[PDB]
Amino acid sequence: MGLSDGEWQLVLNVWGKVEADVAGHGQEVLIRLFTGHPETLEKFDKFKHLKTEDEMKASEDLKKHGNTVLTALGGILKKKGHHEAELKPLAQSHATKHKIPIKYLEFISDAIIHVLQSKHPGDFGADAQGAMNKALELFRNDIAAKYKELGFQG
Ligand code: HEM
Repeated sequence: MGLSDGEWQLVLNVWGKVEADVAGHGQEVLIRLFTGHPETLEKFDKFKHLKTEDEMKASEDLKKHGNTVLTALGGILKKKGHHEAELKPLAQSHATKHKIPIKYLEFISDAIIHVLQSKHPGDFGADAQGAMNKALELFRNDIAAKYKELGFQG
């Protein structure tokens, strides 16, 4: 499940593109998640009512939350397989009040690979897509281990 140094280099390289506009990337990721998987939308009190891509873009809160999501994920990814320190608070909040199924983690991960493909193809070739998919599977897997401790499944 671990990533090779090469795979980590592929991940960090593309994250460099996200670094320039974390909020804007986060916005596009959530929009991709919400449009492809509308049931995910139901887990956000604030966004449950945004029916359209224009409405989602018009939401300042959605963009700000997008920033929040990718800022955290950025933290995890730059730690490269020594990341459980930032995972605990993430697992804790996605498995208690919220209750976010692992499969929704998969979906946002797909949304992430999709946005990076579209926006940064020259920095996201096959191996890099492979490596990011791995980094993100590792992340879900680790969170899912913490979900059990937190007593979450359903
Ligand atoms: C890479 C995946 C994700 C990351 C890094 C992430 C990160 C975060 C962070 C940092 C917060 C705010 C503080 C906290 O609660 O820990 C948060 C809150 C939240 N997360 Fe996530 N999240 C991810 C995936 C998801 C998904 C897929 C969903 C639901 C479909 C979700 C649902 C929520 C909700 C509903 C909140 C509170 C929203 C609010 O009050 O605005 N998260 N998440």
